[PDB]
Amino acid sequence: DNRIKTVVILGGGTAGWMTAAYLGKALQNTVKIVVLEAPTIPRIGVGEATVPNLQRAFFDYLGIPEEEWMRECNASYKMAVKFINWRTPGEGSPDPRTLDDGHTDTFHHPFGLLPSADQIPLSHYWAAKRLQGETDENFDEACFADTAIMNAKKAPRFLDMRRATNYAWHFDASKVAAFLRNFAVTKQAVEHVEDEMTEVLTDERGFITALRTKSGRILQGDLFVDCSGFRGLLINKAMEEPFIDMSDHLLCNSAVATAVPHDDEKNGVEPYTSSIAMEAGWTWKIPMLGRFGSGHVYSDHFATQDEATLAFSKLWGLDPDNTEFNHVRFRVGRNRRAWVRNCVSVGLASCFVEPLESSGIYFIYAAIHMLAKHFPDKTFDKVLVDRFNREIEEMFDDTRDFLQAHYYFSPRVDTPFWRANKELKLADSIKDKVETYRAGLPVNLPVTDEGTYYGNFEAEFRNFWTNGSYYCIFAGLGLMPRNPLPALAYKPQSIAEAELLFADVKRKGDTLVESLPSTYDLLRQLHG
Amino acid sequence: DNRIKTVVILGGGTAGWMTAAYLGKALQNTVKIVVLEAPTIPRIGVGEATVPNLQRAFFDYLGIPEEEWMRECNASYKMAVKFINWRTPGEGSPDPRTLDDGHTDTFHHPFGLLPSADQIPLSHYWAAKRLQGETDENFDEACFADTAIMNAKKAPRFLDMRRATNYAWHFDASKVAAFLRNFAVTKQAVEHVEDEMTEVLTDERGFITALRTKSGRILQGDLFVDCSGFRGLLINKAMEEPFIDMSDHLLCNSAVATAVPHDDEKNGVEPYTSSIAMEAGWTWKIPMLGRFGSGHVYSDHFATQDEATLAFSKLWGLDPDNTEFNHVRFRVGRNRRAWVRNCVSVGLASCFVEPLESSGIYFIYAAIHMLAKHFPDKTFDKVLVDRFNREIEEMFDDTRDFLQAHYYFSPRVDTPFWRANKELKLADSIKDKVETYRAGLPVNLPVTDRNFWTNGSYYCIFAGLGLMPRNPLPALAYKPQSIAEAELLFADVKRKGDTLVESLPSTYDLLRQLHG
Ligand SMILES: c1ccc2c3c([nH]c2c1)CNCC3
Ligand SMILES: c1ccc2c3c([nH]c2c1)CNCC3
Ligand SMILES: c1ccc2c3c([nH]c2c1)CNCC3
Ligand SMILES: c1ccc2c3c([nH]c2c1)CNCC3
Ligand code: NA
Ligand code: NA
Repeated sequence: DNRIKTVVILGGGTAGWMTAAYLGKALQNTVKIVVLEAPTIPRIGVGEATVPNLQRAFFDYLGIPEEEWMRECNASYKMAVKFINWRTPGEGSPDPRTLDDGHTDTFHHPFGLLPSADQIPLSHYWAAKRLQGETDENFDEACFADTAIMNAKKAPRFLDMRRATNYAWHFDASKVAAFLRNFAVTKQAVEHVEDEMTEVLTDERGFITALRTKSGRILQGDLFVDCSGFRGLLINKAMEEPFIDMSDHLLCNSAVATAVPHDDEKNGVEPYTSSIAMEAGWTWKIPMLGRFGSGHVYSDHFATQDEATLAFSKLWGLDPDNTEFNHVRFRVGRNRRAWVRNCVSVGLASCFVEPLESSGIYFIYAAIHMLAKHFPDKTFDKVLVDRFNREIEEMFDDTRDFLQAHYYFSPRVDTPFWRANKELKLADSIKDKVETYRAGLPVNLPVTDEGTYYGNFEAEFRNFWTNGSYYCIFAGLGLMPRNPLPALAYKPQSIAEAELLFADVKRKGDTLVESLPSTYDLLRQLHG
Repeated sequence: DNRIKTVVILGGGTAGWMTAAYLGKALQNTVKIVVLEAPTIPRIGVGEATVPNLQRAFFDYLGIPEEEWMRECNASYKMAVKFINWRTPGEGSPDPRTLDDGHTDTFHHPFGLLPSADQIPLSHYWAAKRLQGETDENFDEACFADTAIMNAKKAPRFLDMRRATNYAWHFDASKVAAFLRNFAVTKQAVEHVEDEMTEVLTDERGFITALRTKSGRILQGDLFVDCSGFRGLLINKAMEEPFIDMSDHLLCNSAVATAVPHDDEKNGVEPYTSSIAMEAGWTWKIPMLGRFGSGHVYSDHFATQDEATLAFSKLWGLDPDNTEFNHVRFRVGRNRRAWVRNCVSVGLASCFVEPLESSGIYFIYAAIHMLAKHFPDKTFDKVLVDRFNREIEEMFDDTRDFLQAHYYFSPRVDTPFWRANKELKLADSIKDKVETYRAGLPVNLPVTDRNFWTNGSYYCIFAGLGLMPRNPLPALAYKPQSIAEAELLFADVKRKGDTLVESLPSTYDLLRQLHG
């Protein structure tokens, strides 16, 4: 029996306790699991956003019903990221300015998949009409019924919990961590050691054999998961694996955040995450029951912490002298290798981007999914480790490129921050995709229906940012194809068939805006 | 109005008439379509095999029901390619030799999809048992109920046409061409010009402007599709686009073929294509109603045309002096670019590999599908042309790699041909996949009920030829519940196979019903 017998996970929070719970289930009680978590001072809950596959890929795999965990972490509902003021100059404001053409400066990035007609996505029929002046509708409203639902702040489910649309989740991350920690300890025999690490003990080859705690106890193991966050106490410090800084792709490096109490009854609750453009970055807004998490992501090359905190406070009309703020400086990039020897990095210790498209928890899940799939024995076959690393680096770089596109193709040039983003070099892959897009061709066309896509892990991981997402962002920001897809000029029936699709989207949106409960009401029912 | 107005297609046969029929439909009568087809000497019908998505990708787009076209080309059913004697030395024989482990030297590459347990394909559970000495079943018999159905030569559908398994088709290519030509002419307003091309007229920019015929008629056009076959009269000759020879990946370059009458009543009809290994290549067998097509594919570096013809005759006990044979020498590879200026190559004029995995017609309809989607206007946007070319080259090279795997990993070393295959260099992408396979990892895992040769297909060939992972997927060592669930899957395959061998009609009977 040459199997891993003990897995030691350094660090708790979402990364550590998601790893523990997942491997507990994946490894079917054949492996001892230890979490070594420093006890810490509970931070204000600044809110986390997610993508639709979370319930299916993670909580369902563990057999945790959606409502059970949502009730334990003040969870609310997410149908998109909504971008505000990414095209127009000015101070940060929660309220959208107006474009030169009269439109409001908002655009949505929802989760559905576009319908097609004659094997051509709805996006392309919309672009032909917009380019030809046959419509004044925005891409998001024309192509996703969810746009209308969001505009009216209606829920993604009916009150009897019948599904109306695709959605994901907002939640308090520390509450989810605490919930998973309770799950793993009581239901899965995880040992929790509440202590600090003082030593990393290694054999002649540099493989970790044990961790010493501050109390003297030695925790032996065969596989070590670094969930220590940005410090990367195992992968970067002990194992000396270099972190590739990628601030030459994404400039932001700091965040100031808080939770803001919120009059839900008065204002309603938005079923979406908002990315509010600022002078030196952007501010998230993540509605939960009674409060929203908010954080201003910024480059400290272009704004001082005091500057950013003042602008962030002004956004919400906060007293900066009488408000509880969390400040963080982040590294942007990834390790040269995510897994070295018998040390697997997961979460912040592995890689990070600003949460502009809710990447964080997905990255954690994808890594632990891939770890379970590439799980070694004590011979640590190099190919298993290499293939895992390959998946992590491709996953990360692809999302990195995608986020850069948000900044590079913003028309804003009103502050040195927004100007500086256009001095950065675009990755080859996004240059290629823009070329494809500008000729009227689809980018990363979906090959699966929506059920398969969000229901099969590999279907989404292998096609993560689809054609619809590129259209949401490019068109949202005002970047259009140079011309329509030339094939459309030869296909009058197909154009006619797309008109019916456009009309189906209108009818569904109108019906659901009329019949759906408010997000607020669905939340009140759910959380008692 | 900068639209293409006229499309001229050089060449008929399957490539030309599939192109014409497809664009007829895709372009919705907004474009004139002309086919310039040399009248030719009807060759003996040596048979073509296909892959399952022919009906969905091609005939369904045209709205032609499967039975309508099958009846018009003597079509039969294909559930796999069955490889015979690819592991054992000797002269060519239709009968399988015997392996060291007692199994017959046959293995199947069927179209079904493997079930999974705990997100791990059945293949990996099978491999774990075989590596640990817990089973002596072959991969195909353990993992595909279709293997049992094929062994009993049963049909993939019942007599009331309920589907039982995935399948594809065998047919007479000239009959399919003739059927599509009639379709395209009568139903899609395609003009058929029966004449020989004498000149290809080009402007100052190197764009084709017209073809002159031997009768004097000038055929003007805006976009030209080269379906002229291996000669590539437009893409290679007129446009001067270089052909990339890839005989340094696949050694075979010639074929001798015929049709063989067949006693269906006595023998039944096999619902599969057979690849019968020979000393200097291999021989296809493509059963149809009343005859099977057969052709010996060979490298002429290692056997003369006369050598191959004798060995091919010997396989089936033919009189080589009194049998009508067709002889073809092929180019293996692809053009440097499939589409140059206003000339799009489709079919043999674009690219070719030996029909070891029935690639031929797939290459045609994928190209025309891609042409319709990248269809240009008269400005011929460079990006449209480049993106089309990228798809053809990836499609071709990927299938090329897959075919090389069949030869590189044969254990045969009994003739200079089989020895020579191990001197060739493996492409980077196929080396990578072998590395992945050998660690027990899946290759190109299917995400569905882009990814053309999936994990199941790699196992069919690797395991079929005797190449196993170094060890089981290590994760399985931690998953006793998952192994127990896979056992139920294995039992489902036995129970399904047994039930269907008992309830299905023979292929022969289903064919009689269909063609009567
Ligand atoms: C907003 C935030 C994340 C996503 C993802 C999709 N749409 C989004 C919208 C589609 N699949 C990948 C993840
Ligand atoms: C900056 C630094 C860290 C973070 C984290 C989030 N946003 C950040 C911004 C949300 N997920 C948890 C961690
Ligand atoms: C700024 C950016 C991210 C964070 C996180 C906390 N505070 C922050 C401040 C605490 N919860 C987890 C993440
Ligand atoms: C070898 C060379 C050419 C061919 C063709 C088929 N098989 C071949 C084998 C099928 N019909 C069209 C052409
Ligand atoms: Na630049
Ligand atoms: Na000329």
